[PDB]
Amino acid sequence: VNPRAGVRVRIKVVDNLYQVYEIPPMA
Amino acid sequence: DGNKRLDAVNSIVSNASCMVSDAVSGMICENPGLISPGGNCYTNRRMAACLRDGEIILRYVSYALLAGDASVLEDRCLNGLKETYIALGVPTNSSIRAVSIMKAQAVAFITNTATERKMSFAAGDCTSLASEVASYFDRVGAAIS
Ligand SMILES: *C(=C)C1=C(C)[C@@H](Cc2[nH]c(/C=C3N=C(/C=C4\NC(=O)[C@H](C)[C@H]4[C@@H](*)C)C(C)=C\3CCC(=O)O)c(CCC(=O)O)c2C)NC1=O
Ligand SMILES: *[C@@H](C)[C@H]1/C(=C/C2=NC(=C\c3[nH]c(C[C@H]4NC(=O)C(C=C)=C4C)c(C)c3CCC(=O)O)/C(CCC(=O)O)=C2C)NC(=O)[C@@H]1C
Ligand SMILES: *[C@H](C)[C@H]1/C(=C/C2=NC(=C\c3[nH]c(C[C@H]4NC(=O)C(C=C)=C4C)c(C)c3CCC(=O)O)/C(CCC(=O)O)=C2C)NC(=O)[C@@H]1C
Repeated sequence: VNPRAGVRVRIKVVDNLYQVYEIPPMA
Repeated sequence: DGNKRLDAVNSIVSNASCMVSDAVSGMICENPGLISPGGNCYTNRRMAACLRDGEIILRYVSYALLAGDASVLEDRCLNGLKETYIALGVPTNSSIRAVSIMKAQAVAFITNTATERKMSFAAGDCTSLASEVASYFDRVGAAIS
């Protein structure tokens, strides 16, 4: 909806361990 | 193949500023009437709005690539845009040129074939991803033509 927003994605590696991928909010 | 997709997205977002300014500058140098009085990039307010729209479109296209589906782009960015541009007097043919230049840039970064900047990847092939991101950019023109 708002394109200026950031983005956060959660990847499961194992139970209770995650890889976090970020796109920052726009300047 | 998910690691390749993450690399491909990173290659775009890491160069997103240069992509937008170079595409909108390219649209202008090909059609300098856009900068003359009465042109739709004339005045700083207009040039800033155009640069903003370049960035928005690229932002949506990068989501679509990160998701492997066009819906976010079509629903949140492309829906309504043609009508808006008509109502505003934003030239859709010049818009499509800006988008086509960003398409050429993204294909280059994804396949690591940019002339002015190399990035770091394990050897392999990303042609599917480059063809996919192209199809997202082509949806923009399709929506606003
Ligand atoms: C006006 C005189 C005018 C331009 C401005 C320019 C616009 C233009 N740019 C391309 C192709 C690319 N631009 C790229 C952008 C970048 N490369 C970098 O290393 C930095 C980070 C960033 C911004 C400067 C890239 C990667 C490309 C792809 C080709 C390449 O790597 O050299 C085109 C070609 C568009 C097409 O193929 O349709 C155009 C028109 N050109 C001008 O005439
Ligand atoms: C086209 C995009 C490229 C290309 C990409 C390849 N990447 C490959 C492996 C790889 N890439 C990453 C980084 C990615 N994963 C992440 O979790 C994050 C951020 C959170 C990113 C940016 C990883 C971790 C890996 C796995 C290998 C490694 O651990 O070093 C790869 C090899 C195949 C594969 O793993 O699928 C390719 C081909 N390669 C190219 O030559 C073009 C230009
Ligand atoms: C640049 C490559 C173009 C160009 C673009 C202009 N856009 C102008 C205004 C504008 N754009 C949008 C759509 C944009 N807003 C969004 O929220 C989203 C997606 C969610 C998008 C794509 C809107 C709603 C507006 C109006 C509000 C505003 O001004 O931001 C604009 C200003 C027009 C005017 O008022 O004079 C321009 C110049 N112009 C060009 O010549 C090239 C082709």
